Amino acid sequence: HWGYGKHNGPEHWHKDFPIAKGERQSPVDIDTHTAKYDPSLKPLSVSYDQATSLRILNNGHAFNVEFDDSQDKAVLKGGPLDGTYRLIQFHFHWGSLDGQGSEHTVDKKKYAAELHLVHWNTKYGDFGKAVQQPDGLAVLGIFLKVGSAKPGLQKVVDVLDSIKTKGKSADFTNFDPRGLLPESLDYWTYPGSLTTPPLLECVTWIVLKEPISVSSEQVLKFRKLNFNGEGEPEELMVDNWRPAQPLKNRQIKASF
Ligand SMILES: [Zn+2]
Repeated sequence: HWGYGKHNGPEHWHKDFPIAKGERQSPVDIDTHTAKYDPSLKPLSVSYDQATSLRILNNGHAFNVEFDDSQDKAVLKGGPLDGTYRLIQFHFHWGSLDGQGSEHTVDKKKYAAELHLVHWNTKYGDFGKAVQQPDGLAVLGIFLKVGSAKPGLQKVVDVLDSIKTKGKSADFTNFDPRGLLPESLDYWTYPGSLTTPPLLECVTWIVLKEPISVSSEQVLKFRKLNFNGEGEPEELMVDNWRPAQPLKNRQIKASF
């Protein structure tokens, strides 16, 4: 029964998920003056040309676009990663207002939203096993600012009417996640966690330096979703972000 409200939100999560207070929790503030350039990091390899989207679901926390991860169709490798990580889903975190919504911050700056492309280490055979390993996941984080429309996001925005409430899903085939990427693959990377319960410390975070621009109308449509199920009182799905967690004993490395 975790959520983002006064009574079940991030300040409460540690009671059911004591790892909430652990040594590698996400997200974090990225202090751009403290992050060290690591000239030994490889270019990120994003290979999404055979990505097969299945469906889009409102899970009462965000909406997830799910992919067929039964072969190496859409993979992330290189950068800080050893081996091959398979895309399983993406989702976003967003605000009630354009001045908040992102989970990661950059020199304490909050973006309007953050996209998370979730990938799992193929050496662990399935997603559920991967989340129990310290190198099990690679999450590609992309900031969203409000400006010009992102044409490659509009197919997502258009289906949100059909999944307004918790538990609603829709067919979402032939969606090309390449249309969500900025021009530059320059990134920061650090070891961290899932930013929602169960907050497992299984994530290599790769956060892109260059945000994508979306329109105010595109972000407004995210804000019209519901955390509640059909027939329950309307709670708008806004402010579904975890605030920045203590960096503790961690170095953020820059690719640039
Ligand atoms: Zn996320």
